[PDB]
Amino acid sequence: MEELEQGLLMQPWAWLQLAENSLLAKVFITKQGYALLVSDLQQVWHEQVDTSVVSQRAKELNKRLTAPPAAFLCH
Amino acid sequence: ESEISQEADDMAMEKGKYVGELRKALLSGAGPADVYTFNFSKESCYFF
Repeated sequence: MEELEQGLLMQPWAWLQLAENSLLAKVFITKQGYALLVSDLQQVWHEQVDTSVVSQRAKELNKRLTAPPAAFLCH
Repeated sequence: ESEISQEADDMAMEKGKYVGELRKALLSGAGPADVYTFNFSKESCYFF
């Protein structure tokens, strides 16, 4: 995992939207997983995810869908 | 009728759109972008 956080530290912030709502974010994806950090300029939110969590959550979100987690992370 | 519905509805896609995928898969309606792969045990007789 640690390489994801260490990539995350060197990520720029970027801008994102939806429908009058908007976030600042940075992500560092690899084949291992991702680290994500998010802010609405009022609170800050974090996740890190590994290969296991990718497989389990992609399946529970898209049951029939049978790639290895690398395809899900690369998409 | 209900088996195609349930197959689509578990994947959460509009039936008719999922039927699109079925036509393309099963009736050679594939474009060059579409790559479909076909699997069968004769032993179990399970197609997918």
